[PDB]
Amino acid sequence: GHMNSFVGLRVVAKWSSNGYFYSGKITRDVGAGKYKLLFDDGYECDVLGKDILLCDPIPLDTEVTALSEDEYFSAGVVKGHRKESGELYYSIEKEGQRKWYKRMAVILSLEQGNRLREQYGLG
Amino acid sequence: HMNSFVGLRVVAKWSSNGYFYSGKITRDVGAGKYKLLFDDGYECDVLGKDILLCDPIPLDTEVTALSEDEYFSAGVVKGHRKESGELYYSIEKEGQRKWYKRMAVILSLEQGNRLREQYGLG
Ligand SMILES: CC(C)(C)NCCCNC(=O)c1cccc(C(F)(F)F)c1
Repeated sequence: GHMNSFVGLRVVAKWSSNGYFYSGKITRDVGAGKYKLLFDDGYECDVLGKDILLCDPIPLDTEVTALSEDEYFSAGVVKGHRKESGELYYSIEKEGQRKWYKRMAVILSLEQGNRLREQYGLG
Repeated sequence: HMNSFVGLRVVAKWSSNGYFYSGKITRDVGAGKYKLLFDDGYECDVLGKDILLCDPIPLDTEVTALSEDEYFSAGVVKGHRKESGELYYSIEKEGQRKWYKRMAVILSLEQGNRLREQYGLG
């Protein structure tokens, strides 16, 4: 049947308006460097392969941004990841304190995502 | 006598066929538009009719609760509480209740259309 392809892979992919990379999954390999991306909020749009990071999970010791109520730019460092009942969580350290976050709350600024492009950029 | 909703939390639709997502009004732009900061950091202008001035989402509202690989899971708001300054909703689905963080509780296109009359800023 279907041969494994990039379809169905979980990734973090760049949002053009603000340059941040958000958790999502590739739903279609459209061709010519374009992909259809389903972000974890249910929104789907086209994203270029150069703007997709093949991170599932984001690796240890990565600088990331962790969303929480009324906080949009909280930088932290990945210190672990675990699955709790089919859901990925990240352990994020900030100034010697740790909180566990669901996958979709962990995003990357442009600068944070660029640190991962060489190793993890799709195309 | 004047009301200004800048700084207040809302649930709002930014794309023509989109869901309504948790956010905050950051500016009254004019022409029936407001600048919206969604909880994920995306900021854009939104028509007032697509903004629901709800915080918290009311008891017994039909909602959609996000979780990994769950995009359409409908449920009903049955309670809410703050844990360390963060709102969580108790969501009932098929007679069982689970707690979800605010940003994960969204309204489908139709679920939001249905509150526009009472809570919409149109
Ligand atoms: C930029 C982007 C298209 C992803 N969102 C647009 C603004 C509305 N979405 C949210 O506020 C939201 C809610 C829950 C989860 C997430 C996600 F980060 F996981 F995608 C996002």
